[PDB]
Amino acid sequence: MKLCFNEATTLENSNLKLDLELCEKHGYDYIEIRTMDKLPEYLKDHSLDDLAEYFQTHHIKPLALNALVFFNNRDEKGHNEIITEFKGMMETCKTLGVKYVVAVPLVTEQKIVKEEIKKSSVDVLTELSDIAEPYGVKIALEFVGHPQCTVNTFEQAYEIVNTVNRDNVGLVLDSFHFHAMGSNIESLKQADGKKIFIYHIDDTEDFPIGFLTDEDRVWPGQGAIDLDAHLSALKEIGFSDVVSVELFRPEYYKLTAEEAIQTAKKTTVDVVSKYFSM
Ligand SMILES: [Zn+2]
Repeated sequence: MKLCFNEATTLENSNLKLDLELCEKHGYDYIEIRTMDKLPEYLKDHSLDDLAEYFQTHHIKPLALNALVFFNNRDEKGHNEIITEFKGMMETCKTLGVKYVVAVPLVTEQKIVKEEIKKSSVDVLTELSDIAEPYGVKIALEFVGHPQCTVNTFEQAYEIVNTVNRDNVGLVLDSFHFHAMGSNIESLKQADGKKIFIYHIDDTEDFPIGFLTDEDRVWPGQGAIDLDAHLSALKEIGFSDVVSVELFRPEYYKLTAEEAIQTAKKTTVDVVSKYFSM
Protein backbone atom coordinates (compact mmCIF):
# COMPACT_ATOMS: atom_id res chain seq x y z
CA MET A 1 0.00 0.00 0.00
CA LYS A 2 1.33 3.42 -1.02
CA LEU A 3 1.64 6.39 1.35
CA CYS A 4 -0.01 9.71 0.49
CA PHE A 5 -0.09 13.15 2.11
CA ASN A 6 -3.16 15.38 2.24
CA GLU A 7 -2.35 19.10 2.42
CA ALA A 8 -5.13 19.78 4.93
CA THR A 9 -2.68 18.34 7.44
CA THR A 10 -0.39 21.35 6.95
CA LEU A 11 -3.10 23.77 5.85
CA GLU A 12 -1.83 26.66 7.98
CA ASN A 13 1.84 25.84 8.46
CA SER A 14 3.14 24.99 4.99
CA ASN A 15 2.60 25.44 1.26
CA LEU A 16 2.61 23.15 -1.78
CA LYS A 17 6.25 23.84 -2.64
CA LEU A 18 7.39 22.97 0.89
CA ASP A 19 4.96 20.04 1.17
CA LEU A 20 6.47 18.52 -1.98
CA GLU A 21 10.03 18.93 -0.73
CA LEU A 22 9.35 17.44 2.70
CA CYS A 23 7.03 14.66 1.54
CA GLU A 24 9.58 13.65 -1.10
CA LYS A 25 12.34 13.75 1.51
CA HIS A 26 10.30 11.55 3.84
CA GLY A 27 9.36 8.76 1.45
CA TYR A 28 5.79 9.64 0.47
CA ASP A 29 4.58 8.08 -2.78
CA TYR A 30 1.72 10.52 -3.34
CA ILE A 31 0.28 13.88 -2.41
CA GLU A 32 -3.28 15.18 -2.72
CA ILE A 33 -3.23 18.74 -4.04
CA ARG A 34 -5.72 21.31 -2.75
CA THR A 35 -7.28 23.33 -5.57
CA MET A 36 -9.01 25.99 -3.46
CA ASP A 37 -5.81 27.39 -1.96
CA LYS A 38 -2.52 25.48 -2.22
CA LEU A 39 -2.34 25.18 -6.02
CA PRO A 40 -3.41 28.76 -6.82
CA GLU A 41 -0.83 29.98 -4.30
CA TYR A 42 1.90 27.87 -5.87
CA LEU A 43 0.92 29.17 -9.31
CA LYS A 44 1.59 32.74 -8.20
CA ASP A 45 5.31 32.22 -8.80
CA HIS A 46 5.37 28.87 -10.62
CA SER A 47 3.75 27.44 -13.74
CA LEU A 48 1.81 24.19 -14.05
CA ASP A 49 4.67 22.99 -16.24
CA ASP A 50 7.12 23.64 -13.40
CA LEU A 51 5.04 21.37 -11.19
CA ALA A 52 4.69 18.78 -13.94
CA GLU A 53 8.47 18.86 -14.31
CA TYR A 54 8.92 18.37 -10.57
CA PHE A 55 6.81 15.20 -10.53
CA GLN A 56 8.63 13.93 -13.61
CA THR A 57 11.94 14.33 -11.77
CA HIS A 58 11.10 13.06 -8.27
CA HIS A 59 9.56 9.92 -6.77
CA ILE A 60 6.40 11.55 -5.43
CA LYS A 61 3.35 11.85 -7.69
CA PRO A 62 -0.04 13.59 -7.51
CA LEU A 63 -2.74 11.16 -6.40
CA ALA A 64 -5.73 13.47 -6.63
CA LEU A 65 -7.03 17.03 -6.75
CA ASN A 66 -8.95 17.81 -3.60
CA ALA A 67 -12.56 18.76 -3.70
CA LEU A 68 -15.00 19.63 -6.41
CA VAL A 69 -17.04 21.15 -3.56
CA PHE A 70 -20.83 20.74 -3.27
CA PHE A 71 -21.57 19.02 -6.58
CA ASN A 72 -25.12 17.82 -5.86
CA ASN A 73 -28.55 19.39 -5.47
CA ARG A 74 -27.48 22.78 -6.83
CA ASP A 75 -29.62 25.26 -8.76
CA GLU A 76 -28.94 26.13 -12.42
CA LYS A 77 -26.24 28.61 -11.43
CA GLY A 78 -24.59 26.33 -8.89
CA HIS A 79 -24.62 23.44 -11.33
CA ASN A 80 -22.89 25.68 -13.87
CA GLU A 81 -20.18 26.51 -11.32
CA ILE A 82 -19.63 22.81 -10.62
CA ILE A 83 -19.39 21.75 -14.27
CA THR A 84 -17.17 24.68 -15.20
CA GLU A 85 -14.78 23.91 -12.36
CA PHE A 86 -14.67 20.19 -13.10
CA LYS A 87 -13.90 20.83 -16.77
CA GLY A 88 -11.06 23.06 -15.64
CA MET A 89 -9.79 20.39 -13.26
CA MET A 90 -9.64 17.93 -16.16
CA GLU A 91 -7.06 20.12 -17.89
CA THR A 92 -5.05 20.37 -14.67
CA CYS A 93 -5.13 16.58 -14.16
CA LYS A 94 -3.93 16.06 -17.73
CA THR A 95 -1.02 18.48 -17.35
CA LEU A 96 0.08 17.16 -13.96
CA GLY A 97 -0.82 13.52 -14.54
CA VAL A 98 -3.39 13.38 -11.74
CA LYS A 99 -5.44 10.19 -11.41
CA TYR A 100 -8.31 11.30 -9.16
CA VAL A 101 -10.64 14.20 -8.39
CA VAL A 102 -12.35 14.12 -5.01
CA ALA A 103 -15.97 15.29 -4.92
CA VAL A 104 -17.64 16.62 -1.75
CA PRO A 105 -21.44 16.56 -1.22
CA LEU A 106 -23.53 19.67 -0.63
CA VAL A 107 -23.50 21.00 2.92
CA THR A 108 -26.70 22.91 3.65
CA GLU A 109 -29.35 23.62 6.28
CA GLN A 110 -32.10 22.75 3.80
CA LYS A 111 -33.96 19.49 4.37
CA ILE A 112 -34.00 17.42 1.19
CA VAL A 113 -35.48 13.92 0.98
CA LYS A 114 -32.91 11.18 0.47
CA GLU A 115 -34.34 10.07 -2.87
CA GLU A 116 -33.90 13.60 -4.21
CA ILE A 117 -30.32 13.76 -2.95
CA LYS A 118 -29.69 10.35 -4.52
CA LYS A 119 -31.21 11.22 -7.90
CA SER A 120 -29.30 14.51 -8.11
CA SER A 121 -26.01 13.00 -6.94
CA VAL A 122 -26.33 10.11 -9.39
CA ASP A 123 -27.27 12.38 -12.28
CA VAL A 124 -24.45 14.84 -11.60
CA LEU A 125 -21.82 12.16 -10.98
CA THR A 126 -22.89 10.47 -14.22
CA GLU A 127 -22.45 13.80 -16.01
CA LEU A 128 -19.04 14.28 -14.42
CA SER A 129 -18.18 10.71 -15.40
CA ASP A 130 -19.08 11.46 -19.02
CA ILE A 131 -16.80 14.50 -18.92
CA ALA A 132 -13.92 12.60 -17.33
CA GLU A 133 -13.85 9.62 -19.73
CA PRO A 134 -11.80 11.30 -22.48
CA TYR A 135 -9.28 12.31 -19.79
CA GLY A 136 -9.19 8.91 -18.12
CA VAL A 137 -9.62 10.64 -14.75
CA LYS A 138 -11.60 8.98 -11.97
CA ILE A 139 -13.96 10.61 -9.48
CA ALA A 140 -13.88 9.75 -5.79
CA LEU A 141 -16.94 10.68 -3.78
CA GLU A 142 -15.98 11.61 -0.23
CA PHE A 143 -19.08 11.47 1.95
CA VAL A 144 -18.70 13.78 4.95
CA GLY A 145 -19.76 12.68 8.43
CA HIS A 146 -21.39 15.99 9.33
CA PRO A 147 -25.08 16.52 10.30
CA GLN A 148 -25.39 19.22 7.64
CA CYS A 149 -23.88 17.22 4.77
CA THR A 150 -26.49 15.79 2.39
CA VAL A 151 -24.53 12.53 1.99
CA ASN A 152 -23.10 11.70 5.41
CA THR A 153 -22.96 7.90 5.81
CA PHE A 154 -21.17 5.09 4.01
CA GLU A 155 -24.22 3.15 2.84
CA GLN A 156 -25.92 6.25 1.43
CA ALA A 157 -22.77 7.20 -0.49
CA TYR A 158 -22.18 3.61 -1.60
CA GLU A 159 -25.75 3.31 -2.89
CA ILE A 160 -25.17 6.44 -4.97
CA VAL A 161 -21.92 5.12 -6.42
CA ASN A 162 -23.36 1.68 -7.14
CA THR A 163 -26.30 3.31 -8.90
CA VAL A 164 -24.00 5.48 -11.04
CA ASN A 165 -22.34 2.18 -11.97
CA ARG A 166 -19.31 3.68 -13.75
CA ASP A 167 -15.75 2.32 -13.56
CA ASN A 168 -14.52 5.90 -13.10
CA VAL A 169 -16.79 6.75 -10.15
CA GLY A 170 -15.89 5.46 -6.71
CA LEU A 171 -15.50 6.45 -3.08
CA VAL A 172 -13.11 8.15 -0.71
CA LEU A 173 -13.38 6.24 2.56
CA ASP A 174 -12.37 8.68 5.29
CA SER A 175 -12.23 6.97 8.70
CA PHE A 176 -13.30 10.13 10.54
CA HIS A 177 -16.29 10.65 8.26
CA PHE A 178 -17.27 6.99 8.57
CA HIS A 179 -17.14 7.29 12.36
CA ALA A 180 -18.52 10.86 12.61
CA MET A 181 -22.15 10.03 11.75
CA GLY A 182 -21.97 6.39 12.81
CA SER A 183 -21.64 4.41 9.59
CA ASN A 184 -22.10 0.65 10.07
CA ILE A 185 -18.95 -1.44 9.72
CA GLU A 186 -21.05 -4.29 8.31
CA SER A 187 -21.90 -2.03 5.37
CA LEU A 188 -18.21 -1.66 4.55
CA LYS A 189 -17.54 -5.39 4.95
CA GLN A 190 -20.22 -6.12 2.33
CA ALA A 191 -18.86 -3.52 -0.11
CA ASP A 192 -16.96 -4.08 -3.36
CA GLY A 193 -13.36 -3.14 -2.58
CA LYS A 194 -12.82 -2.00 -6.16
CA LYS A 195 -15.29 0.85 -5.57
CA ILE A 196 -13.00 2.34 -2.90
CA PHE A 197 -10.56 4.62 -4.74
CA ILE A 198 -8.89 6.45 -1.87
CA TYR A 199 -8.61 5.81 1.84
CA HIS A 200 -8.22 8.89 4.05
CA ILE A 201 -6.82 7.98 7.45
CA ASP A 202 -7.17 10.04 10.63
CA ASP A 203 -8.71 9.62 14.09
CA THR A 204 -10.74 11.71 16.54
CA GLU A 205 -11.53 12.92 20.03
CA ASP A 206 -14.42 10.91 21.47
CA PHE A 207 -17.37 13.30 21.09
CA PRO A 208 -20.79 11.84 20.14
CA ILE A 209 -21.81 11.68 16.48
CA GLY A 210 -23.47 14.93 15.46
CA PHE A 211 -21.05 16.96 17.59
CA LEU A 212 -17.94 15.91 15.67
CA THR A 213 -16.33 18.40 13.28
CA ASP A 214 -13.04 18.18 11.36
CA GLU A 215 -11.09 20.17 13.95
CA ASP A 216 -11.67 17.27 16.38
CA ARG A 217 -9.47 14.90 14.37
CA VAL A 218 -6.22 13.66 15.90
CA TRP A 219 -3.31 11.58 14.53
CA PRO A 220 -4.17 8.00 13.46
CA GLY A 221 -4.19 5.73 16.51
CA GLN A 222 -4.33 8.52 19.09
CA GLY A 223 -8.13 8.71 19.07
CA ALA A 224 -11.35 6.76 19.47
CA ILE A 225 -11.97 5.43 15.96
CA ASP A 226 -12.03 1.65 15.63
CA LEU A 227 -9.31 1.78 12.98
CA ASP A 228 -8.71 -1.95 13.50
CA ALA A 229 -12.22 -2.57 12.17
CA HIS A 230 -11.77 -0.17 9.25
CA LEU A 231 -8.42 -1.66 8.22
CA SER A 232 -9.58 -5.24 8.71
CA ALA A 233 -12.64 -4.52 6.57
CA LEU A 234 -10.66 -2.82 3.79
CA LYS A 235 -8.28 -5.77 3.70
CA GLU A 236 -11.16 -8.25 3.67
CA ILE A 237 -12.85 -6.59 0.69
CA GLY A 238 -9.69 -6.29 -1.38
CA PHE A 239 -8.68 -2.65 -1.05
CA SER A 240 -4.94 -2.03 -0.70
CA ASP A 241 -3.77 0.63 -3.14
CA VAL A 242 -3.18 3.72 -1.00
CA VAL A 243 -3.70 5.57 2.28
CA SER A 244 -3.59 9.37 2.61
CA VAL A 245 -3.31 11.14 5.97
CA GLU A 246 -5.74 14.06 6.32
CA LEU A 247 -5.96 16.22 9.46
CA PHE A 248 -7.73 19.54 10.16
CA ARG A 249 -6.59 20.03 13.76
CA PRO A 250 -5.57 23.59 14.75
CA GLU A 251 -3.18 22.15 17.34
CA TYR A 252 -1.02 20.51 14.68
CA TYR A 253 -0.67 23.71 12.68
CA LYS A 254 1.51 24.89 15.56
CA LEU A 255 4.11 22.32 14.49
CA THR A 256 6.66 23.01 11.77
CA ALA A 257 5.75 21.66 8.34
CA GLU A 258 8.33 18.90 8.69
CA GLU A 259 7.26 17.86 12.20
CA ALA A 260 3.69 17.53 10.96
CA ILE A 261 4.68 15.64 7.83
CA GLN A 262 6.93 13.26 9.77
CA THR A 263 4.37 12.69 12.51
CA ALA A 264 1.63 12.12 9.93
CA LYS A 265 3.82 9.43 8.39
CA LYS A 266 4.87 7.64 11.57
CA THR A 267 1.40 7.49 13.09
CA THR A 268 -0.12 6.38 9.78
CA VAL A 269 2.53 3.76 9.01
CA ASP A 270 2.54 2.36 12.53
CA VAL A 271 -1.23 1.85 12.44
CA VAL A 272 -1.70 0.71 8.84
CA SER A 273 1.34 -1.60 8.61
CA LYS A 274 -0.30 -3.90 11.15
CA TYR A 275 -2.72 -4.90 8.38
CA PHE A 276 -0.97 -4.04 5.11
CA SER A 277 2.54 -4.46 3.77
CA MET A 278 3.81 -1.00 2.89
ZN1 LIG B 1 -10.96 12.97 3.90
